[PDB]
Amino acid sequence: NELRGLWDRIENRIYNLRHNLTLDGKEINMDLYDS
Amino acid sequence: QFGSTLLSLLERKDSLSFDAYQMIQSGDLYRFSIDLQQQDIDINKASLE
Repeated sequence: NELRGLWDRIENRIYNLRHNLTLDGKEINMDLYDS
Repeated sequence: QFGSTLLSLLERKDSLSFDAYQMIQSGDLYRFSIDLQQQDIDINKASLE
């Protein structure tokens, strides 16, 4: 079960790094408002 | 009788033309009232954020 949890963890972390600008949070875009 | 008829009708004419022009004075005030107040929806949304 550890192999299957491990390879899925690295796939999720690559997806996050491939977006970058989240850091799984929201670094770049925040507090903006309109109207 | 014709001169007092002309004079008394001309008071009735120039009185009602004042009552007309006095209405359109509201038109700018409604525009400014809406375009000031509408922002309180955007402030109530910004407060929810």
